[PDB]
Parts: sequence; structure tokens; C-alpha cells
Amino acid sequence: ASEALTMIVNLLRSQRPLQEPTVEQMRAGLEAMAQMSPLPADVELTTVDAGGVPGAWVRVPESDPDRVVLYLHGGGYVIGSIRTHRDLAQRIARAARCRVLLIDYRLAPEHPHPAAVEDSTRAYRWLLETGSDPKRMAIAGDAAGGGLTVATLVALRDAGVPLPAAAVCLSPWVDLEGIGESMTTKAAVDPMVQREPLLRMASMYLAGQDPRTPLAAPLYADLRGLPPLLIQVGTAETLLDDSVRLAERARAAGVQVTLEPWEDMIHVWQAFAAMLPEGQQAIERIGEFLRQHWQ
Ligand SMILES: COc1ccc2cc([C@H](C)C(=O)Oc3ccc(N(O)O)cc3)ccc2c1
Repeated sequence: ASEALTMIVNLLRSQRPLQEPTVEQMRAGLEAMAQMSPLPADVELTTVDAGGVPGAWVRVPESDPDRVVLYLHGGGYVIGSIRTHRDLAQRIARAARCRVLLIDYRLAPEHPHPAAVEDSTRAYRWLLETGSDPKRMAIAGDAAGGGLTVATLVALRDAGVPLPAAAVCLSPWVDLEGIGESMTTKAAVDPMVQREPLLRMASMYLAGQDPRTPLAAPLYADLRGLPPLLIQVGTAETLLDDSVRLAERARAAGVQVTLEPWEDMIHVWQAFAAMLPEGQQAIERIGEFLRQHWQ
């Protein structure tokens, strides 16, 4: 992998807190990290009320308004914001030549499961209400947001709502018990994501609910009828087998799944695309995948 990869890994390793951070710290820490990736001048951000869910359109000059990605940010269902993921959003908007709706969905522990799913489905329904065609739509998201993407599809389907053309999951989190093999074996090679912090955020999101609640942990959801699914995952991730198990399950349910394991990549490496080549390569692929399914 690139020298940029080894640099980011060592920097993350070196700056990892020596004790468990609070929700307040993680929130403000991610917000800070996020500000090191500045927003290019041609990016257009427009705040909007997505059917009672706050959000922002992210557009670049290339964008085709008729193509829309509903983007669901990661951060354990506990952290993240429009501002933490706007860079990733604009790269996708750029690569897929689309508009991206980045929503500030409700977060745990203030708003536990299923508040997140309530918001994502509402935002999706709002998109149809305002005239977006599912044939030119997609849902995408990273990690917790990658899990939320699957959950949202399942929920919409079960509600009889027309599903989008395609969907994309980046390092998705779908096992809230962390019993995948790579949680034990790949633990350490991932500078982020350890079991203990993971399960703590699971606890907050669940607020007592069964950790295999299907819409919370979509590894246990019924995936039949889902549209073409691109899953990008790094092979140095503790969440690798979240993607492996998701692909297995989705394909057994007749979903056209594409599992893309990027060698040596770390959790949501695409977030580092500003300086990580593979990050930008992966996003270019996202755009390619989406444009294929929109024609
Ligand atoms: C430099 O610009 C950025 C901007 C945002 C970032 C966001 C993330 C964050 C951790 C992210 O969205 O990924 C997740 C999502 C969910 C979890 N679980 O399961 O708790 C763990 C990581 C990481 C680097 C980032 C870098």
C-alpha cells in the first residue's frame, strides 16, 4: 500500500487515547480530525429540512440534480455530523456526478435505536415526496451508517416503499456483539475500532434491546429484494468479517452483492482520500458502481 497509509496508521496509533473517551470527547475529537480535511472551493452545501430530519445537499458543478445519494454517516450511532462527513459526501457527489443528501440523523444515547432508522426512512420518503425517482437514487453510508443503509432498505421494503437503484456500504457495522473472527485476529492492525469501544456504542444505541434486533444489527435482517449492493472493506479492519458475513447473507438472499476487499486498508479509509491514494481510488469506484446502476 501507499506510504500515505503507513503514515496515517502510525499517526492514529500514536494519538489513540490512553483511556476510554466519553461521548462528548469522541464527538469533539472526530469534529476536530474532520477539520483537517478542508472543503474544496467548488463544493456547494445547502442546508435543508428533510421531512423533519435536518440535512444538507452536497453538490459540485459536475453534479446531475436528477441523481441522488442519501448518505448516512458513521460514528457508532453515537457520533458524527453533517460536518464530519461532508468531505466524503462531496467526493462521492463528484465521483458519481450526483447530489448527496447528508442527514443529521438522531444519535444515541440521547436518541437510541430505532431513532436513526426512523430518520433515514423519513428522509428517503421525503426524497420521493419532493420528486426524486428511485431508479436514479441510492443509499450509502460508512460503518454504523453502512449498517444503517441495510436497515433502511429492509425497513423501506417492509413498508412497501419503492427501493432505490443501488446501495453502498463502506466498512459497515452490522454485528453489534462483535463475534466476527477479524475482531479477534485482525485486532491491532486496525488503529481504530476495537471490540470494547465497539460494544460500548452498541450498548448506547440499543438501550437494553436485543443486540440481534434486525433493524439494529442487519446481519440478522431479512435481506431478500434488496437492490445491487457494493460493499468496500479493508483487509486490516476488525470489522472485515462484518462485510464478509453481510455479503454471504445478502447473496444467499438473492441480492446482487459486490464485495470489494482492499488489501491492507483500514477502517473507512475513504475518509482519508485527501491524502490517501487508495481512499480516492475507492471513491472513484463508488461513483463508477453508482453510475452503472443509474443508466
Ligand atoms: C479526515 O477526515 C475524516 C472525517 C471523518 C471520519 C470519520 C471516521 C468515523 C470513525 C467513521 O465514520 O467510521 C466509523 C463508524 C462507526 C464505527 N463504529 O462502529 O462505532 C466506527 C467507525 C473516521 C475517520 C474520519 C476521517
